[PDB]
Amino acid sequence: RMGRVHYPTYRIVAVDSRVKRDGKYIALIGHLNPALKENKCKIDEAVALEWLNKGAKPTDTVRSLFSQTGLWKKFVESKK
Amino acid sequence: NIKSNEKRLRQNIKRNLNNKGQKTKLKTNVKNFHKEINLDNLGNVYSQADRLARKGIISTNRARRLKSRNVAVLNKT
Amino acid sequence: TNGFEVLTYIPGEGHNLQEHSVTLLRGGRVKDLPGVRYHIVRGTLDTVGVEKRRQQRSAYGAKKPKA
Amino acid sequence: MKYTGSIFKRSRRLGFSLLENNKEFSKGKKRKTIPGQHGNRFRSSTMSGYAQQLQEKQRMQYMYGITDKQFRRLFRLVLKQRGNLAVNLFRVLESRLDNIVYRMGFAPTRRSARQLVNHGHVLLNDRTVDTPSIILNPGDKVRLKAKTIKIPIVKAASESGVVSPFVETNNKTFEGTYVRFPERSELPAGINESYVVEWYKRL
Amino acid sequence: NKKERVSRLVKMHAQNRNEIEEIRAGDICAIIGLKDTTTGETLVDDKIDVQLEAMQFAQPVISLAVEPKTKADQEKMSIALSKLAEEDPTFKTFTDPETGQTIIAGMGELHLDILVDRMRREFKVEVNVGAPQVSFRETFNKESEVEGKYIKQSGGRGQYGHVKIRFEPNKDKGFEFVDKIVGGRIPREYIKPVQAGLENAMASGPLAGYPMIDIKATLFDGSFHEVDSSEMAFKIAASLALKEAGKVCSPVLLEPIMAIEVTVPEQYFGDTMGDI
RNA sequence: UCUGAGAGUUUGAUCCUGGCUCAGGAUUAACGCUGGCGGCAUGCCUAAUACAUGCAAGUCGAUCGAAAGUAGUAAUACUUUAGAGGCGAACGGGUGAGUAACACGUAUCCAAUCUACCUUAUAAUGGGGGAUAACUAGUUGAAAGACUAGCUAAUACCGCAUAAGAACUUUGGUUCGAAUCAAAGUUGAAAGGACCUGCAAGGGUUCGUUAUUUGAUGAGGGUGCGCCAUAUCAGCUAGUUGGUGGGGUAACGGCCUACCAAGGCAAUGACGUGUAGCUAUGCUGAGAAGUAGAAUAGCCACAAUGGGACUGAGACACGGCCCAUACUCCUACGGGAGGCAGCAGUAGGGAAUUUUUCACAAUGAGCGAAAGCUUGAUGGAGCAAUGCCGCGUGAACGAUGAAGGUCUUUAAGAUUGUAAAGUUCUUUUAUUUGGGAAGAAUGACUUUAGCAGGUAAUGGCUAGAGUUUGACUGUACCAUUUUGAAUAAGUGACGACUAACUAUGUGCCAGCAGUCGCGGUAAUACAUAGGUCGCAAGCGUUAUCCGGAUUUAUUGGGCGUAAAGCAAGCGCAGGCGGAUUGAAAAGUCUGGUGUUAAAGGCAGCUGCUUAACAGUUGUAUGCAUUGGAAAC
Repeated sequence: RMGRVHYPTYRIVAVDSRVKRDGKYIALIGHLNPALKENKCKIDEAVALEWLNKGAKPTDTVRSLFSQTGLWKKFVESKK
Repeated sequence: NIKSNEKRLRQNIKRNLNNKGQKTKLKTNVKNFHKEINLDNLGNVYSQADRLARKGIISTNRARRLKSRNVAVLNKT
Repeated sequence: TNGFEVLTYIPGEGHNLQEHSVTLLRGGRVKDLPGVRYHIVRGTLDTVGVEKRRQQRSAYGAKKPKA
Repeated sequence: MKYTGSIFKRSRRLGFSLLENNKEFSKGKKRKTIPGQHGNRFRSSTMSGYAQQLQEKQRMQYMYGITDKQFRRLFRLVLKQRGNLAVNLFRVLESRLDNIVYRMGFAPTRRSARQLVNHGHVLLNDRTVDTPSIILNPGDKVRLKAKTIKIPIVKAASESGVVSPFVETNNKTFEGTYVRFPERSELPAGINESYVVEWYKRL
Repeated sequence: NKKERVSRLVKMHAQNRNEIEEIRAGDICAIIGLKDTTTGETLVDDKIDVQLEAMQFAQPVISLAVEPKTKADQEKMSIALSKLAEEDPTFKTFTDPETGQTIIAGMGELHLDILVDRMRREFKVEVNVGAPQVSFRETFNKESEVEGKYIKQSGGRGQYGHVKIRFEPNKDKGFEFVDKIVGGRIPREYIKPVQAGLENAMASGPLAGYPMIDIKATLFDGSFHEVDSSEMAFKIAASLALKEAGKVCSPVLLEPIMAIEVTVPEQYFGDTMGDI
């Protein structure tokens, strides 16, 4: 969490396996206000497809908001 | 102090003993190659280099380079 | 703490200087003498500061009068 | 200060009332004199326009009741927006919470308005407030937080309150709305714009 | 009135630390943490009654004085004596204007030897061994009329002063003054400065640096300039006159003799005789 | 939309140039004066000085032995890991000393690169062998432990066989010192879990095994460019310069070696000295620009000091090793142990910086199928006004100015002052009571439907349900919640610059002083008290930077006498330079393209009562490159 103290914030950051937080990133997915949980956030909807194209499995915790988005519905064709 | 480090410290020591044993085995094989040149010993040393580049003991690029030099110098015939 | 030694005017009435009492020198300006370029500070040292000053209250040992 | 502890010394030094007579009430032979003891056949030796700068800045400083750090901060806030910034400066100063609620007829004076706001006697559109900093915009409805409607002092003050044409007020339900921005001639313009912009020597 | 933070419990021994998480009631232990501590404190966390158990606390008897050898050393003795006073409530240390040095107190010599060992090994003090010194009063014989005298040119017009006054010492009444000028030979504004030239010397001595007390006077004669004037000249001349008066008439000190109520069960009273 | 304020000072008076000082902010600022609180951020710039304890890294029992233990007659259900082996421990932290450069930043070629775990997809998982940790016995010992022998397990390791594809080689087709294509000489890989199904023998689910290609990620090299000062640092350097041979190397290269050859750089400032982590950026200014390199971020580099090495993709490694140096500690005097520029913390220095604190709640990283575990990463609270910011010290009426104090030097008065008193209101803060947050439903787990290679089940993918994660918090916040104005403001100045004058003492003294400089008988300049003013829980105030200081001048200066034209000349390099018309487009302008991270400011907005703050869209040149332009 960053930003104003006592006010959590969590940008959806990019990391393959070994990029520590608050540093270099390949692409910014968007933002998130983790105070009122409704998945209200702007995303490219193609940058996640960018990860899905060449691996670098996404972080396991931001998975729920993408389930609300539904990335499997456009990801199931990864192995067909 | 630290405990797994000591386990790791003694873990690779035996590994290193075995690996240097096979490395000097390759060394004496390529020394026999140096003494006089034949097809059979060159094939044997290539077969050994295949295993050694196969493992992490020897870099694949170094093995490829050395085998290229050896075939280059034997093709003088 | 360095080897160089500087001269300094003594503001305030009387003096709490007692033949090698610790002092704390501070940037100052006195045009009456070539060699004085600093001042002693009153209010925090072995010198507890002095009264009879309330128009000026900070650059001295002057408390607020007890009243 | 928020409560300077003495207002007539300062006013008799300057000479500005609230509307026409509030700093004087025939209290001790109502007169136009300084509170000092240098006589009153003369005022001072040095004369400068910066003295008028100080007089106007104190008059605007205290007749709406702000501090000085907030003062420069809000000049910056208005500096954000372009145009004739002086009139915007004054209209934003008028837009302050205590200023508006006073202009609502809801407060005997700005000090009283800040006091009633401080102890939680105001509430608008589910927005409580304890800081006199609300900027009033068209579309704001202001309520009294009628839990404390038992107070007879507020209703007595609103009996003879001053009405403003650019807003709307109600005399009995303690409610109002901010219809429009403040106007130049409708308000005391003793503060001269050129002098105010003259004082701005920060940058 | 402080909520203290407790780090851990432990058992001290000369070898090393020995810590145990809990201890039952009625036992003894040591606590690391508890940012400030002194003897006989009561600590409450179970929200129970606080309590005190102290029926004796020794007071010091001996007073010794030690001079410093370095200014930072002096500050370090002050700090170290404060620390030892906090460590054990048995003795008090003073740096008073009566002596202007370190006034220590304790029981015996070997306790002081241990203290100097501590402040040498840890506190870096190089304490010396000396003898105590106490303040004394200082009176003086009944001298005759004295005169204050001064010419010095001081930045422009010369500064002049002549005074002729008498000091009659007596412990019945203090500083007096009688207007004994009938013609008006002296201005009234000169009445005060000469008196001032006395006050600066009412609490110090020129021979031993100890207060000269019971100083009476009366302005009897004097001399200034016609076309020139001076005000503090009177005070400076009076100070010089005080020095001159002290020079001539053999002042004598006055020492505080103490009452001692010595006790013994009539066994070591031989010490009492052979010493007293 | 952007675009610059003066004042004072040499003189009998009066002008040029010119310095100095103030009016403006800003700080990782002490310390006075102190002081109520809410958030808001920060808190060794100083000895890269040495340091106790807890924390700073573990994890796999669904890979195994092996002993041990709770319940078990027994078989063992289960426990748990000292141990082997598996992964990781190099990532994460802080420091900035040495480094003056390919360190950094930018554009780059890597026809010289490599990258385990992911990525699409491919090839297979046959067996064989024997040690050994642990355990046991002993010597040596409190321990340390070493040396023998016996006992084994495993995805540990070593052959055999087998190769899709790979390397290696030869022929045949390709590009603006190389690459692809068919054929073949040589050669090599391994393993078992867990479950289902099947009497079985097999088969399937899934981890992993061994191989391959797309990628990306990561690291490294060269290149052009820009990126301190110094002439009281004039010549400097010899694996140095060049190639060959050979070697080493993820990899190109005197990277290294042998053979010889003889340079290489330089006045366009090399070499050497002081000094510096760099950059983005912070501050200031109207800008050009100047100062600094705080927090925060990226790159590099270090790790008590100097070297040398192994490990694995990956290190020459804060807490992996060896040696030496230096220091500390223990000891049985036999011998060893140790590395806070990890967190706190200590000791010293230092004017100047905190907790010998808590939860892993969320998220990050490592392990694991999962129960989850580890985490001073992370987030909290503690201290500090250190800075920006809000907020208490009350509010309406109430007087010919209550007491006092001061002057009126003569005696209404004037003054602090409607502030006092008094009427009454109210609780920001302080008090009673109750309710009570969110952040935390993320997360796996426990149950269904469809989906699909595979039907025989077991597996997963989502739509739905339930299980919980809280140090925070007793918080935020709310409530016809109760006594109660009750719980309180300092602060420098008052001659002029800049604003507000009287009096006591004062007598070139005490003194005061940003500048002008005042003070010896009437001080508005000193102390004193009243009053007056300016800021404000801060005000004093020097170290600190720019602006004014156009006070080293592209913007934006001068040299006749105020400072300066050399004593003059022959002039190399260099700068500038007649007209005409031609190519071309180097400078230059201009239109697209890649890039110029995050963050800051600017504009628009969202959230907290309100800004400070955070988040969000654009916002920042410039470098390379495609196309026009030919005026100079």
